[PDB]
Amino acid sequence: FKDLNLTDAQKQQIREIMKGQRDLEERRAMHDIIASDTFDKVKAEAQIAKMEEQRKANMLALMETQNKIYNILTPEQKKQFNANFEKR
Amino acid sequence: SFKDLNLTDAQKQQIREIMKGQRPPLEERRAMHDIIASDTFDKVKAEAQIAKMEEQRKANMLALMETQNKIYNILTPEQKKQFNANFEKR
Ligand SMILES: [Cl-]
Ligand SMILES: [Cl-]
Ligand SMILES: [Zn+2]
Ligand SMILES: [Zn+2]
Ligand SMILES: [Zn+2]
Ligand SMILES: [Zn+2]
Ligand SMILES: [Zn+2]
Ligand SMILES: [Zn+2]
Ligand SMILES: [Zn+2]
Ligand SMILES: [Zn+2]
Ligand SMILES: [Zn+2]
Ligand SMILES: [Zn+2]
Ligand SMILES: [Zn+2]
Repeated sequence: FKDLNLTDAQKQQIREIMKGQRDLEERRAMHDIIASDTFDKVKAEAQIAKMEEQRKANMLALMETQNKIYNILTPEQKKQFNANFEKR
Repeated sequence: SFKDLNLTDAQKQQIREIMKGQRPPLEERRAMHDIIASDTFDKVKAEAQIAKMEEQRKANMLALMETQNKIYNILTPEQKKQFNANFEKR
């Protein structure tokens, strides 16, 4: 989703980008927490803390990728990127 | 799937109860927007931003997990089996 009228050079600069940072026993542990007879808060706090590490890595990847995408855009395309960002 | 499990009247009430007993952060998004729309990627400020709502995320996730555990446990074994099998597929 990118209604920015992007140039051929741009699309392929973008592929280059979504390849460095285009580069699950988590959901198993949460499954075990939900499906247990009893709710173990301390065990759930530790799962949340471990999820924080992957969220960190994922958010850093997303944001770095998006920052590089932004900084190949024209002033006009940047304004449009920013407006689009306010709505999704 | 996920939410269509042939809940009985009683289960419908019991879920109603649970969900009162455990009930969009724009300021967070604004700060993501400042990091993305800058002429450089500032990792140290990005890490600060990401970490900022840790405690609120903890409370919300703990509430969510306790709520889901409580609803799992009012299910019959056939419904638990359905829910678990769907869970593996997500
Ligand atoms: Cl799982
Ligand atoms: Cl924003
Ligand atoms: Zn599972
Ligand atoms: Zn324990
Ligand atoms: Zn990098
Ligand atoms: Zn009825
Ligand atoms: Zn506010
Ligand atoms: Zn914004
Ligand atoms: Zn700002
Ligand atoms: Zn500068
Ligand atoms: Zn912390
Ligand atoms: Zn804490
Ligand atoms: Zn409680």
